[PDB]
Amino acid sequence: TICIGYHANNSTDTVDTVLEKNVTVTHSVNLLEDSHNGKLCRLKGKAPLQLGNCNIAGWVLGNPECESLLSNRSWSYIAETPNSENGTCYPGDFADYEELREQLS
Amino acid sequence: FGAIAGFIEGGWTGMMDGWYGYHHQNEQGSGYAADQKSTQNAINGITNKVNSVIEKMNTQFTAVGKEFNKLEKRMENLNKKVDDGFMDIWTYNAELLVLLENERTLDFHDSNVKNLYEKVKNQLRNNAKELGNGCFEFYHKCDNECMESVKNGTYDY
Amino acid sequence: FGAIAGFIEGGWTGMMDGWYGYHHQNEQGSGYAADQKSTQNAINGITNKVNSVIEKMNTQFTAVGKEFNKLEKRMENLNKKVDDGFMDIWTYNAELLVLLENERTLDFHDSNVKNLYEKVKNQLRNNAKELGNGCFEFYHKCDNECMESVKNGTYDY
Amino acid sequence: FGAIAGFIEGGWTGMMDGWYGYHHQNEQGSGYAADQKSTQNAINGITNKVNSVIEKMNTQFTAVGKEFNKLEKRMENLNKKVDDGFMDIWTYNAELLVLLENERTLDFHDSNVKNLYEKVKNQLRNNAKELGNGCFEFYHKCDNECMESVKNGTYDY
Amino acid sequence: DECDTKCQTPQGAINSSLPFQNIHPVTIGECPKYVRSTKLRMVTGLRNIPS
Ligand SMILES: *[C@@H]1O[C@H](CO)[C@@H](O[C@@H]2O[C@H](CO)[C@@H](O[C@@H]3O[C@H](CO)[C@@H](O)[C@H](O[C@H]4O[C@H](CO)[C@@H](O)[C@H](O)[C@@H]4O)[C@@H]3O)[C@H](O)[C@H]2NC(C)=O)[C@H](O)[C@H]1NC(C)=O
Ligand SMILES: *[C@@H]1O[C@H](CO)[C@@H](O[C@@H]2O[C@H](CO)[C@@H](O[C@@H]3O[C@H](CO)[C@@H](O)[C@H](O)[C@@H]3O)[C@H](O)[C@H]2NC(C)=O)[C@H](O)[C@H]1NC(C)=O
Repeated sequence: TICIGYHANNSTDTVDTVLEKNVTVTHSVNLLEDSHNGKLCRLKGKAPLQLGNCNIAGWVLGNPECESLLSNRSWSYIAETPNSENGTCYPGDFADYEELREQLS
Repeated sequence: FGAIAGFIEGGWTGMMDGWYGYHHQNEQGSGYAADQKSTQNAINGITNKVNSVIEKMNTQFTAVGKEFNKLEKRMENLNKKVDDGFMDIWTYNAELLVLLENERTLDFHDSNVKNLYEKVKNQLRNNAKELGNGCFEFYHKCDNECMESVKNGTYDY
Repeated sequence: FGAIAGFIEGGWTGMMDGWYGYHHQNEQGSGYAADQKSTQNAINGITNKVNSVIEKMNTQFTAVGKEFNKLEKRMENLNKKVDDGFMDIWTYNAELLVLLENERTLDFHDSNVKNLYEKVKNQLRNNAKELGNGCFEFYHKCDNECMESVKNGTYDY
Repeated sequence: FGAIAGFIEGGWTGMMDGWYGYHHQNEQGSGYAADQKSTQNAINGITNKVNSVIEKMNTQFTAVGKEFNKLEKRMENLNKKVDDGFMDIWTYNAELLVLLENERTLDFHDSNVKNLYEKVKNQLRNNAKELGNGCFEFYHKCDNECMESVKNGTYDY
Repeated sequence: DECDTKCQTPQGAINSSLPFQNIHPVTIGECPKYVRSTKLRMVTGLRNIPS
């Protein structure tokens, strides 16, 4: 005889269709970035400004718990930490705070 | 069509070389052959299709975050509304695009084998019993010199 | 294909049981039969398709309204722009999705009957005149014991 | 299907009147004929399809611009985010819609000629050698009075 | 870390070749659009039937 057929594999890959769910398939590719690398990386060739135990308020005012800037710097974004509480040690209101943060990013 | 998983039931595991082809029992090699055109035109088309779902989305530099003070709740909510809006649109349009174009891809293989099967039945005519399984009993069981020429689709009478 | 409203012209009103099947004139029951597989696989697929256009849209809690004072017209307009934007996107994408997937649904029935017709013609072979209407004149007008077995697609010579 | 650029290879330049039809060599006119129904139903359907990609987008009056002072950078960026968002959505959805519905349009012609070819082969039966090119050698080379009646699909035995 | 990316997210960076990501909605850079999805797998081949 002579037949005409197609390929089959030992692949476990399952996909969904509009007419039937969980169809097992020979070859597939992912469209969904599900994983991240867990590290702060450089953006546009620049490293972020890392404020540490300080926030922008504390850093730009010279809160004594903030590390002072040594050289001229560039940065592509600003990184704060969940425990960056050191801002205005003498209490009061910081005018247009959010605006300044956005403009310094 | 009804070629894939219709009258050609299941599939073959023995084709390490391609996606479509033939299985011949005559007087020699019982192996399988790939159709380097029926297949290398599909991969030329599928990789073209994935690469355009991937790369047709150009996206600019964007910092999504916005920070608002306690007397700016309205802005905060307007901003959240915009983020929820896009999320809802891209989530719905992506999930369905994947769903629909997957069926469009599985049909592509139906239309391909059905045309490859019709590339030999509309060529061999009444020189074989047209078994419904997707297979043809040969009247002069071609040797390996002839069978390798039906791949190119070339016969005589 | 050209099965539906092509060479099978109009349709039958006498099938209270299903969507696809047969009509036999032989020596007994002149009724219609449903193909409980050709049909119960379509409903398994269509209800699957509606339920995913419905349920693939998850949507969060959202209060769309925003209120602005007479010196906040810009915000008011930015907000209105966002609402008009979504309206335009969902209105256009929905109207077209309905339009396109309706044609994809009507084709589904063409590809189904054309395969059911080809499920018996590619099985009965030259034991009937293949009338273009979508109907076959039987050489040994099968009784009700045989005709009910062509439904399963089972013959002899 | 495999009709267009499959077994009917290339196409004909000689049809100033329509999109689909026939070429007959018998004993008289060597010209081409248009199928004023196979064609005037396609144009009724395509112009319907373009006119709905065009006109299903209703859009309101909108002034996209917004102006912000130097202490309103956040709003400025929120606004820019909204504009980039729509741009990204309409650019991606349009590019792909054009891409996909173009293939849906080229298939439409495959399914049309394949049904027109099957409108005469499923009608003439064994009164011609069914050449794989998409052409039929006539047993009683019909004159211009008969050939113009196969267009309507009308024969005898 | 001494890495470069096109897209940084609050828990880390992400490869931005894929058009959709579900890590976090509030990103910075040239990023995949955020979706609430969990699986978006697209077919390149056929269905396995080796019974
Ligand atoms: C930089 O940031 C650190 C924190 O990351 C910050 O240290 C914190 O200082 C505050 C205020 O000096 C401390 O809070 C006090 O803790 C003592 C106990 O040790 C309490 O008695 C204090 O009572 C006050 O608040 C009570 C209500 O909570 C009132 O009832 C009472 O009357 C007082 O007002 C107060 O809670 C806090 O413990 C530390 N945290 C740490 C981790 O050390 C530091 O001051 C910042 N420095 C600068 C320059 O910004
Ligand atoms: C601190 O300031 C000095 C200058 O005041 C910075 O030096 C600059 O370093 C960059 C690094 O690449 C140089 O950029 C390059 O410039 C050429 C043109 O000269 C451009 O074609 C390249 O594409 C690239 O951008 C820049 O020229 C240089 N400037 C000077 C005046 O030398 C230094 O980078 C600053 N420090 C930090 C940490 O940012």
